[PDB]
Amino acid sequence: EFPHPLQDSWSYYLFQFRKALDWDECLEKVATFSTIEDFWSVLTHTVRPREITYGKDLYMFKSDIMPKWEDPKNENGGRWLINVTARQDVDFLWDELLMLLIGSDWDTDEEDRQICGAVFQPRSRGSKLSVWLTSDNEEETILSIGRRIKERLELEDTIYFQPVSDQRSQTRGSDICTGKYEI
Amino acid sequence: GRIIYDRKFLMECRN
Ligand SMILES: C[n+]1cn([C@@H]2O[C@H](COP(=O)(O)OP(=O)(O)OP(=O)(O)OC[C@H]3O[C@@H](n4cnc5c(N)ncnc54)[C@H](O)[C@@H]3O)[C@@H](O)[C@H]2O)c2nc(N)[nH]c(=O)c21
Repeated sequence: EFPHPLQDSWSYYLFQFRKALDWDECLEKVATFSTIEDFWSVLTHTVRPREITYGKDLYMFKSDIMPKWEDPKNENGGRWLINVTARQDVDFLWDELLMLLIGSDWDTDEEDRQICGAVFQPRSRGSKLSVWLTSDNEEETILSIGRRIKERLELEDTIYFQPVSDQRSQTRGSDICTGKYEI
Repeated sequence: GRIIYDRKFLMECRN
């Protein structure tokens, strides 16, 4: 009953677009947690991935890292992008993903140091999960993180590592999917 | 240092 402390404190954000708000003004921090117990409470008290309306997104980031490219810990970084398929349960994907992150179930300390946060993006065209990392060029560490994600999420399809520069320049609507790294 | 919890433990804490 004494709470179980986590390696990191994390903050949980909902992105909800409304006209006449800038991208970053569409984000709102709905919780900060630092224990296993408060982690699960957050997920029990917020919308399930399978229930969310399209275009309303979930961001979970280490608390001192803002969920935006502009953050120092993000600007020189990149994401592992996961393209969700029709057969996949997004609750399972999200829960497994957040468990991996909050429990810090990486083999090495350095892998945990790379982690910024995770993003769930429900889309009619095909939903996306991402893990944002602090660098775009720590090849070995980035690749072992990508491998661990695929294991935990039981992923079959190729996942893509995309530096922030490529995410920014990416035109909405484009059907091209590529990465600096792939596994 | 690093505080680590596996999914088995995390899920036992949940359910
Ligand atoms: C992560 N991110 C995304 N954007 C902006 O959001 C756009 C869409 O990024 P996405 O990852 O949501 O890509 P996707 O192709 O899935 O977008 P989609 O068009 O399906 O739209 C998804 C939702 O976001 C909204 N949206 C899309 N573009 C913008 C925008 N430029 N500003 C505000 N809302 C937007 C839509 O209304 C909808 O609700 C990017 O092209 C970029 O301009 C960011 N801008 C800054 N400055 N910093 C960021 O970190 C950032």
